Amino acid sequence: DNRASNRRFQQDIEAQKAAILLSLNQLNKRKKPVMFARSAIHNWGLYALDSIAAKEMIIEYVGERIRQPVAEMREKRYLKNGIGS
Amino acid sequence: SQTRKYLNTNVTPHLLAGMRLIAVQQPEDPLRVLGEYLIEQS
Amino acid sequence: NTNVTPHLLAGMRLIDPLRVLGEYLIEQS
Amino acid sequence: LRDNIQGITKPAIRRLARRGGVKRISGLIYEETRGVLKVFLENVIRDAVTYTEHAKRKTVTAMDVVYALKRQGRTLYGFGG
Amino acid sequence: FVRTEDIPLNRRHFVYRPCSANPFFTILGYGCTEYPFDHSGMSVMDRSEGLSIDLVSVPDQYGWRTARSDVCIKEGMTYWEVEVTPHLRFGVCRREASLEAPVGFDVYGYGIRDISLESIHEGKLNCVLENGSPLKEGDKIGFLLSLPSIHTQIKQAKEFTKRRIFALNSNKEFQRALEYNDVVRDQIAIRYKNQLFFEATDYVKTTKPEYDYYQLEDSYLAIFQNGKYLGKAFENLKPLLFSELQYNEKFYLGYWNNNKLGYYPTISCFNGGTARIISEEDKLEYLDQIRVNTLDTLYKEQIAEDIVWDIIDEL
Amino acid sequence: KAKTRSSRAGLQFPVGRVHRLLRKGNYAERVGAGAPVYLAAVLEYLTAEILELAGNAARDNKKTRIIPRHLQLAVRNDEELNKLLGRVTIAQGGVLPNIQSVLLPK
Amino acid sequence: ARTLQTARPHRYRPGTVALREIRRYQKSTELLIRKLPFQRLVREIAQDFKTDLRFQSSAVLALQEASEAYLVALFEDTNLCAIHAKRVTILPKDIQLARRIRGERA
Amino acid sequence: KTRKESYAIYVYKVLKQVHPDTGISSKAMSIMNSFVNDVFERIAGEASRLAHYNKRSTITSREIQTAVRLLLPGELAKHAVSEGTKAVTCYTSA
Amino acid sequence: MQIFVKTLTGKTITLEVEPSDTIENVKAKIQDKEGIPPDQQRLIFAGKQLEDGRTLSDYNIQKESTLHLVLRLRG
Repeated sequence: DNRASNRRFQQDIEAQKAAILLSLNQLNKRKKPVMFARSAIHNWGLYALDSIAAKEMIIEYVGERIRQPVAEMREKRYLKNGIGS
Repeated sequence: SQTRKYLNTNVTPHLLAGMRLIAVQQPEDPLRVLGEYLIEQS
Repeated sequence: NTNVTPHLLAGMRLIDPLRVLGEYLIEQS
Repeated sequence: LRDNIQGITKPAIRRLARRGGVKRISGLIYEETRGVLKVFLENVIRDAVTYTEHAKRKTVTAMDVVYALKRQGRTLYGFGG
Repeated sequence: FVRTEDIPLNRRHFVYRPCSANPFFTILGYGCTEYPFDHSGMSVMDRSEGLSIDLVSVPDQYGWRTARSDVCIKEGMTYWEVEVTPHLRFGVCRREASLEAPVGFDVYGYGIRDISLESIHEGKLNCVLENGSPLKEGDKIGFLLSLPSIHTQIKQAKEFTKRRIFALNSNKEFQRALEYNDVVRDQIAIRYKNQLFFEATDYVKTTKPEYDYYQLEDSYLAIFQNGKYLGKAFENLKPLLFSELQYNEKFYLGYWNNNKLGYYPTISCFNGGTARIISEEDKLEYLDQIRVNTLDTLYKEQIAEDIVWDIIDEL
Repeated sequence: KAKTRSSRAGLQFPVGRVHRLLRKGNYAERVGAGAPVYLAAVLEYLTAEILELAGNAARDNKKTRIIPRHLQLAVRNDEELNKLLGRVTIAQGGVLPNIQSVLLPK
Repeated sequence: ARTLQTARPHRYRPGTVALREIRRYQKSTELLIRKLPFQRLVREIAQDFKTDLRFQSSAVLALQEASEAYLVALFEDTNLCAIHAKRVTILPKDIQLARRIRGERA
Repeated sequence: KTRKESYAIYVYKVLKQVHPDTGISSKAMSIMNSFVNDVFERIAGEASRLAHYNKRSTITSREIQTAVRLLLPGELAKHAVSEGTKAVTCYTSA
Repeated sequence: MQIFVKTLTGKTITLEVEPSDTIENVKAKIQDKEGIPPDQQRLIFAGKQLEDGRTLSDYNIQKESTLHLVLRLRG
């Protein structure tokens, strides 16, 4: 059901594209349903919402791309303001 | 290494000084003038 | 390399105060 | 061309059985298996040759083997099916 | 501006150098090239991959990147001029500084800013000069760098040693067991994609050495804009005799100077801010107001020192 | 101007072709005008549903070319695409990794 | 806190090299029978039907594919029979029972 | 030379919209082509058989639906019939 | 001045505008930057749909503001 809905939505976008770019999607949409809630190992954590098998994709770890010195500066500044995570 | 130690201890410093002097402006017999300079050291 | 490298190699191979190198340096030229 | 079934040697049967998932072969399997394979090959090539001599030609094509396979319940994808 | 395509650039604490076939050498087969040209120029081995090209810049979308002068200023008095959203920086930096970071982001380099001529060190900005004269697109910035005589730096280093041997230490015994005038270099010949370069180990950042802060004796950095000096950028220049090479101490403990120590004139480029540096007296514009030698002289001196040390180190 | 019959329905698979095959394959005396469209929709749905899993496999195997082994994996790893193709054999598809539990050492 | 990452004589007892060949063959996808012996076997079997056929080079290959995908599958079934009888070896009385239950003998 | 036909370009146009960067091999393309042919023949043959029992003389968009609902397994049937009816609606109103 | 237009698809575009520009001018700017006809779009800010006739400055929009562009999608 999820893959069918995703393909239908993407082909709706491709049918709309005749009016234009600025509309593409993160291709790694094949992600399982998860959630965030309070955890034991730390404050917040990610709990699977449905039973998943083994050797299957779950989610992409996405953020802002930076170089190494920028990363060093940023982690230093975060340690400064008490982030420490 | 022992040879390096001996050369660095005695000859190399002023040999280098004369070599870089002839390097800044080269003469045509740099070996003879260098020999003179170093002998004039001792 | 064209100018002074072989005279220097021969002189260090010869090597005795520095006077011995100063003269060998002149005699090679 | 006489007595070629001995060309399905013992290591080939071992490899097929490994891919099949078995762990400890017996010693008598290597003749029962040749018998089974000969029976299968006769059953398939009979219909292949029928299909190829019905069309009034003397060359067993790959479509003939594909048809002779599909007819016995075992289809086969990849050879112009 | 063009980028380099097949050169090994300086990274992971390794330095490269081209060589040419020299048949006087038997143990080694090759000797250092003069350069791809006569005069000194932009060192292509220690550049950032994103640093494009005596002219250097980065595209307008690239963060701070740097290049260093080839010549290593050990001591004495050296003067030169650097010709000038797109920012740049002019300064001087040691080898430990990263080519990815703007001069003055670490404690190993000291630099100045294009806009407001602020002095940058340890990542902090300074406005020591009160002149506050803005810099235009065609200005020529002079640098007079004076450093102490080698002997005094050597004795300062010896003082550091005499402190370190027991005053800072009281496997201790091995450390206590551990040449100042003598140069010992490490070079290996490597072939990278049918091209030929020499690999040498480089220095790593470590804790700053303290005792009063270490200062080169009577060291001074002076800056001029169109003949007018704008002050002394720094005095308490760090000694370097202080500069630990990358070392696998674990390896030698388990088994149990490279003539390139100094400050390099460094040019930094941000969002397309270009510039160029001047080395030779004929194209030097304020060489007489000091009263001296140009950088090119020290370039030739470094060439001579390298080739002579290459001669001796064969045996 | 002309307007392909398979573009009026948002399909990629040809509808005129499927219609000619239904007509000249001797399946019935008459072919409804919307039967080829329905059949072509179903065909492209099935082929997309299998090509998607084939691409997922070829990506989770660090390649970028769907290859018979990837189709065999995509089919035999599913549960309903396995019943639709329970009799077929996919040439060069190998087999699915599986070892019984009585055989694994203890 | 630091940046996380993904990277920074002999005689095997009997029964272990088998469990390794199983894993290395259940993941490969090539043909496990030599090609010239199978060529000759197919040509020799087709004598009993017509004297001189020519066996286009894709026919033979085709057969080989099926001839593997049959035997392999057969062995799977026989394996279960063995495991059913509380043993590990597969015996000829297992193949015969598989072929009987499955319908090939009746 | 005589021009034979296949479903190569259409399978490719579908691959280039399900995975916009992957690319199919050759043997895999032939496999997908024979798969499409086989499912085509299955569905059309069952549809014919079904448009025969009922003594109809035509094979309409409902014989095809019932064929798809018989041959395809549990859940593939619902999605297949949904895509089919959507395509037929989008086609008839154009 | 810059404002932002966040599209559902994950794209944010940084349009350059002046506070004296009309919203119609804003829709024209989104078109001439991205090619989307002003008639097919729909602009939302602070929970209120920006009304067709009025002006940008009517909503007190200043620089580097963000606002959401949803499409009046169809067949």
